[PDB]
Parts: sequence; structure tokens; C-alpha cells
Amino acid sequence: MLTDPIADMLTRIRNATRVYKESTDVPASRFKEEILRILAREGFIKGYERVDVDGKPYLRVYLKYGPRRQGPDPRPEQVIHHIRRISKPGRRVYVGVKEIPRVRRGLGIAILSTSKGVLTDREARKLGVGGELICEVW
Amino acid sequence: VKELLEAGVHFGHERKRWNPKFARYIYAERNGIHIIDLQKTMEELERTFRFIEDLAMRGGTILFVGTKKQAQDIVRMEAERAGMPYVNQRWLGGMLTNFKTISQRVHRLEELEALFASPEIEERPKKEQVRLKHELERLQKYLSGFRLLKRLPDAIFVVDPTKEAIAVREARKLFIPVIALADTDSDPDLVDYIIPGNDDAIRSIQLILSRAVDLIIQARGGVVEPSPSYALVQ
RNA sequence: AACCGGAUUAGAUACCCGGGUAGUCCACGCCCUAAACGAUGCGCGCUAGGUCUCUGGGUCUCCUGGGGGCCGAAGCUAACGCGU
RNA sequence: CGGUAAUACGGAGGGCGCGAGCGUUACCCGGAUUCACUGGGCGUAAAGGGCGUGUAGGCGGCCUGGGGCGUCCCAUGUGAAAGACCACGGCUCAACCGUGGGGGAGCGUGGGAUACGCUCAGGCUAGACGGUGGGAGAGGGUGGUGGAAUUCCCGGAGUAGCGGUGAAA
Ligand SMILES: [Mg+2]
Ligand SMILES: [Mg+2]
Ligand SMILES: [Mg+2]
Ligand SMILES: [Mg+2]
Ligand SMILES: [Mg+2]
Repeated sequence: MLTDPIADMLTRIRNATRVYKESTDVPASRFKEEILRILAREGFIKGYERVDVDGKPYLRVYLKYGPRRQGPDPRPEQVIHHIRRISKPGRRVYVGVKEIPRVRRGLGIAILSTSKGVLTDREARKLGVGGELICEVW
Repeated sequence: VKELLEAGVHFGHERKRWNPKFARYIYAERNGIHIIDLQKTMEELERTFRFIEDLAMRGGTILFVGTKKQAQDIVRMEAERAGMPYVNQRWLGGMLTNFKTISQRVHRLEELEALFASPEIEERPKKEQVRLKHELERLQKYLSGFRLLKRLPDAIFVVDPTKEAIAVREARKLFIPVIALADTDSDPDLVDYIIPGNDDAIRSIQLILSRAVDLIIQARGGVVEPSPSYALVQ
């Protein structure tokens, strides 16, 4: 049926970015929109925007890459190196402010859903809340 | 005088022998053939001839490589209509990467120049006056434009890049930029500077490859005529 | 199959030859195993292409489905390979 | 390791390591991400059930609203002493000892958040199912029927072998 929408998305982005595509549709939800803002705000993507495709709501996603590169294999470095579900339908992961992960001594995100709303780790830490630990990007 | 001379007989090439990486530089598949977008040839051309002009005016060295049917001869002309090195018959294994070694061929070819002009112009146990004088045929036939190259080149300019990808391979291996005329045969992403065109039409190969050799001297004055290149253009 | 003979062989409870019961076939009822093999559980979403082919549909060079093959981007794999 | 040149056995000299000890055996955690929550795997290495149907169970699309069980936050209670930890003392040092400090999950209680998961109410149509029209097929069950071949029986004609093997019987 489509068991995890959030993961599907996290993956559509993993997959597209690895053949250096410019854009990617994902079928649209509010919670999906949210994660994308944090993604955009921390400059892992250029951004997103709604659309309609065959009568139906998608969110186009504008990926972003490094500069073309030197020697044999000139493929760019990649702005999103690592994106990964953590809470999952078959095993939900919840953490309190005291146990929030510090992805990659600082250089990394951990998107994280709380009662104050969807938030990065430092956001959440400073707001002092924890929650369902959605995923991590670096 | 470009623009119209491009769509002369030099625009679109092959069909379904294609690389999808080349999808951006195509106008359309009409008639079952691929017809390549000219506007984007021009765009790519400036960016390419800029690289060329600058390398030249800083007094560089572009190594030319065309070993295919229709390039073969127009290359040894425009190479020397520019005093630049070329490879023409056979790209050898490590011209760039075993360079120091492939170079002791040139080293020892013109050690024979020093016995075609010698007190040995008519003597030496006379079955060496072929063995040697016929060894200088291999050396002749191949190291014609490679003999002038004395330190690794500054660019390389390829005619068909998929045809000649064992060169390109080594270029990148040494960070030597790669300028190529490319078409739908080919994979852009490892051409450093791209002339998206027809790899095949002799009209095309000529139109382009020569006009690049305007620049190479017109970055130093004394530009010549329409130049010796219409081999049997018909 | 078994078995009864003819051979061959150092022997030949075998391979080769001549016969031959159960069985192989049909009805009904049991057994429930296999290199029961794609040695690859089922479902869904995503990620270049080329080529051959079965069956649909369209505006029928070809396009759009559903199946069957090979080659192979990215990636994967100890490797061999797998690769819409 | 040892079969006449043994740094591997036994003694010598010498050397290395610990030292009032040094070795040995047993048992525990370790290294062992070798039961893999952190942290593993299954085409050919150990490993996909012979196939379906579907019971319980696990899991569950887009939008809105109510509840606040999951989840998060703040207070507060509990969390004995000893131990562990950081200090500062006392036996000439230390071992030992003492004084003081600092923490903590888990659980009760009061208050709060509602993004996610749950639940309740209502909505959508991209999942699933149905309608209509059309298609290919050695998919299954029942009855029936057709021709080529072998074997047997009757008839004609007809004669000395046939069959079988590597060769034969
Ligand atoms: Mg028999
Ligand atoms: Mg363990
Ligand atoms: Mg199976
Ligand atoms: Mg089922
Ligand atoms: Mg003291």
C-alpha cells in the first residue's frame, strides 16, 4: 500500500540525488512539507514547491550538489551525503531532550518531531523538548 | 562567420546508438534521427573557445587526437597549421601516463635521423639499411605529431570521444583538461569542454576543428587563409 | 524394477543383447516427498538506456499498457554475478 | 617441534619478565558485531516454508475536528546506610579509615504541549474492489470423436531366414 510515506520521501531524495537529478516529485502531505522546510532552511536542498500532477498534489523538490570536480570521476560531491529513517512504523523511536543525538560532532542534522512541532536537534534542545526522532541528515 | 554554417550540414547526427547523458543537447528525434540543438552548440562553443584563447595566449600546448576515418587527415593538417602536436593513426597505451617511456621512442627515432644524415647515409651491414630504415617507418607513421610534444600537454582536443576514450581516461588521470567535439555517441560528463556537434560529417569535423585553429594563432597574430583542408571534400 | 536367460570381464550380482512380473492406464480412496530450482517468500514506492518477443489499446515511423528473454547507467556483491 | 648439525626435547652458559613471590589447573566477563537493541545474515558459503487460501496477530493513503492512552516538558515525593565517584582530613606513606560534596534511571503525585503513534466523529479519491465494452491462452472438470504407429487374430500372396552386436549368442 505504501507503508511509510516519510521514508518513501527520504528515499526518493536519496535515489534522485545519486543520479544527480535536478528535481523530484513526491506525493504531498503536510507532515512531508514540514520535514522539507527544515531540509531547505539548513541548505541541504534549494527548496520545494507544491504542484499538481494528474489532478493530484505532489511536492516538487529541488536538490543541490557541490561543484563539478577534478580528476577521473568529475561527479560532484553531494550536499546530502546521508539521509536515514530512525523512527519507523515497525519500531518507533522517541527521545527526551536529555538524550537527543549530536549528529557528526555538530556538522549534522537530526530532524525530530515534538509537541512544539517538527524541529532540528539544536532547535529542540534549546526549546528544551524531545520527541519521535524522525531521521538524520549529514 | 558561424551561425548558419553550423546548420549547413553539421547539426544533428545518429539514432538509438545514444547516450541518455546527452539528453540536454538535443532539439528532437524527428524522422527517426537525432537532431541536435544548435543554440546550445554556440553557448558551449564560446565557453570552449574562451578556454582555448586563454590557454593559447598564455602560450600553452593543446594535443590533438583524431584517429577515425574522416578525421585522420584533417587532423595532421590543422595540427600543424597551428604548430601543435597530434596523434593520428594509433593512440598508444600510456602516451600521457607512460609518457617518459613512450618518449624514448621519439628519443631514439631522431637518433636515426642522425643516421639518414651521416657518414652512414649509404653504409652499415646492408640488411640494417632496411631493418633500421624500416624500423623508422613505424616510428614515422605514429610519432608524427607526438615528436614535437616534449612535456605533458596543457589540454587535449578529441574528435570522437567515445571512439577515443582511452585517451580521455588518461587525460583525467593527470588532470589534463579535455576538449572534445562530442555527439550522441558520447558521455558529456567526462568531456571537460564540450563542442556538442556531429562527430562524423567531414564538413562538420572541418568547419569546427579548423576554426578552433584560427584562435590558436589569432592569439598571436598572422592568421592564414581558409587553409589546406578539403582532402577530397566530395 | 524384480526375475529368467545370452554376452563381456581377472571377476561382472553392471553397463550391451533376448524375454519378463509388479508397475505404468481408468475408477474410487490413501501416502505428502523431491536438485517441489530462479537453489532468489509476498506486497508496495523509488532509481539511464538499448534489443528480440507474446498479448491488448491509440492519433498504428512508432506511442501506451500487461507478460517473456538478452545486454548492460547508478548502485550492490568475497567474487561469479544481479542490474525497472 | 623430534627420522645424527634441533634457537621448539634434556643439561650447560647467557638472556628476557616478574620478584616474596612466580608458575599451573578450574570458573566468570573480555576480545566474539561469533544471538548482531546498540550491532549480523539467507542465488552459489549455515540459511526462503513445495504452492495456495486465509484465523489470530504485526503493519496502514490524503484533509479536518474532539479526546490526551502512547510520547515530550516542569514542579514535587521516593531512590536507607555501606559501596562507586570528587574533594579535604587520620594512622610516618599507602592499604585501611573518617568528614563533606556531587549525581541517577524506574515509580507515585500536581500541572502543561498535541507534531508523531493510538482512539472517536466527519469528509476526500491517487490504494483496493465493482460496472460496461473488448481480448489471448496445452488453466481445470465431463462427455464424445479422429488419424498415424506398434502388438495380436483372420484372409491373400510368398520362401528361408529374421532379429540382434563392437563381435556375437
Ligand atoms: Mg532388458
Ligand atoms: Mg557479545
Ligand atoms: Mg520457493
Ligand atoms: Mg494471504
Ligand atoms: Mg595524609
